[PDB]
Amino acid sequence: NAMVVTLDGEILQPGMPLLHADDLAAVRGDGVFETLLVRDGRACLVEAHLQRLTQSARLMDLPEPDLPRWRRAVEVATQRWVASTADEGALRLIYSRGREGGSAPTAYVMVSPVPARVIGARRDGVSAITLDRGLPADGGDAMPWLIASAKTLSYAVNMAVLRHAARQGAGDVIFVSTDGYVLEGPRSTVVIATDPCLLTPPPWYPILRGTTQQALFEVARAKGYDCDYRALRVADLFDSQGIWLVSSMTLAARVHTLDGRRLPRTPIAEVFAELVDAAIVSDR
Amino acid sequence: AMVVTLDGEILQPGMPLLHADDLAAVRGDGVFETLLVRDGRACLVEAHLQRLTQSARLMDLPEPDLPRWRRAVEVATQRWVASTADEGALRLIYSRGREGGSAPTAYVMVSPVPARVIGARRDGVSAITLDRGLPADGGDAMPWLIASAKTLSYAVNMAVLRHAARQGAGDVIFVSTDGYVLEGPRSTVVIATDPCLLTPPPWYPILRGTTQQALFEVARAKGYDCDYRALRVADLFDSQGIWLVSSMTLAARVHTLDGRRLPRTPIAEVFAELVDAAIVSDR
Ligand SMILES: Cc1ncc(COP(=O)(O)O)c(CN)c1O
Ligand SMILES: Cc1ncc(COP(=O)(O)O)c(CN)c1O
Ligand SMILES: O=C(O)CCC(=O)C(=O)O
Ligand SMILES: O=C(O)CCC(=O)C(=O)O
Repeated sequence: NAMVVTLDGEILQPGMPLLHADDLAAVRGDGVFETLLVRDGRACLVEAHLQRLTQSARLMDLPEPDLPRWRRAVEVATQRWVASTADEGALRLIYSRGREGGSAPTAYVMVSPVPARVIGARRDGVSAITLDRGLPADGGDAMPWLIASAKTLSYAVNMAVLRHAARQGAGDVIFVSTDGYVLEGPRSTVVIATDPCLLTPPPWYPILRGTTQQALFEVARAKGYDCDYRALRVADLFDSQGIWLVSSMTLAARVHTLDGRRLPRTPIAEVFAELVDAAIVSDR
Repeated sequence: AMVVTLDGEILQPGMPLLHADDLAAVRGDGVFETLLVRDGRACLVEAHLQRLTQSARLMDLPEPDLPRWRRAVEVATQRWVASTADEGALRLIYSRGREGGSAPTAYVMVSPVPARVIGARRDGVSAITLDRGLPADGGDAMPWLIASAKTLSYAVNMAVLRHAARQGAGDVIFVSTDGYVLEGPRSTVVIATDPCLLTPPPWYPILRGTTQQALFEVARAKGYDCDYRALRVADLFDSQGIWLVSSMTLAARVHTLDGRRLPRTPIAEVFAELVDAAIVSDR
């Protein structure tokens, strides 16, 4: 089922507990993490995930992550998963503040099966609803204490928002600020397609920076696509050629229905998935 | 630290309890409660198990088995009471369980009361107001944000406290973007206006304070009028006193707010006594 690789590089026995009852990841969600996709024998975009992991650790007053130590744990876990199966894997880096009163932070690497919801979201897409996030667009930089750009282990609200939309037949959520500007998804980055130009909310918004979105901008710009960071509104969502919820594991899930209103399908939608396919391998 | 799971086992300390895929650790996905052990028993057990039931309901968690929770609490309490007469910090950890699994994670943990608690009770704290990022109407207009649930996802709460620590402040008072007083990152805000006690209303995106409510009950019987009002920052500086009330710290008087020192009022002498009798009013 689940596989664990500590920073020393040894693979822990399945079915055995790793974390103590007083680890700050469990009692207070006090830590940062990253999620990587294993595809065709290798984890995708390792450096971009370790770069953001280094930034999330700085925003959380966590010890600076040892990148050579993290690269070995991911490489050991990667080769163990690829040897075990040819299916894609969900590789996650867990970096917590450690036990209460202790000094050493908790850090390990975990590979798990990719959920079945991913193959449906890639192939079929998702129905999404816009939901008030409660944050204004100024929240990321003007209010740094909210650390909205840090990918922390405190994801209880993100999961509850998804369950709220599930009870209403929605497969995902697009967060909208009190100002009326598009922010992000609870687990993905919002990218739209306008005439052909791809847009995404600007990074000074209280949102996470998408590793997949930036790599998508690199491959798309090198192929002739114009990309930019703009203040998107809900109206701009409905007039686009396509909306996608982009992330590291789900890759690209087009929003075919937004707030119950179906959105038309464009020829750019078949190339968009290929654009995200080349993005996660642009490191190779 | 001592751990007593709802299964009934007392774990040998220094041994791991949770697997690497527990949703408490990978997603902060769970609810918890913090209780104070004083004079041989945890304080306001029933009121904390009631809020645990409400936080679990907002989180689509299985309804907690209160008789099993009471056993883990009683077993963990007497193990601490047997070891020392000092106060203890008892916490109920209730998570969704392992990723992909079905059984939820549930255990009770007792630890020493931190040294910051003795100072906050005795001396008080210097606090700063900080924007919470939520509007005051956000609790009712956005129920999906489950701001009334006491979850294990306290990364923002702890980061906010560290930010104020770098500025010489001992705690924080959250203010909404609309400018209304909400709560602390780890406490409930109670102020003193003319002998009247006020606190922000619970339909705000805040937690309902078990200690604050038990305080309102004892205070009303002693002649004080208590009520829930929409407080602004001006009400903080014009008040007779500000306290950050909670289950473990009890009452932490704010002696300095945003750098401005606040005078001491005769109500400051009585307030600590009111919270002491509040947390044992169940007995
Ligand atoms: C809040 C949030 N925003 C955006 C993203 C997308 O980031 P990435 O492309 O690196 O997966 C994620 C990752 N699930 C996320 O949790
Ligand atoms: C966010 C928050 N609000 C309020 C409180 C106070 O609640 P209670 O008096 O029931 O402990 C706490 C306790 N730390 C808290 O963490
Ligand atoms: O599993 C979840 O709900 C979120 C994980 C994620 O980021 C994803 O869907 O790829
Ligand atoms: O989050 C908690 O409840 C623990 C902190 C607390 O209650 C306190 O400091 O009094």
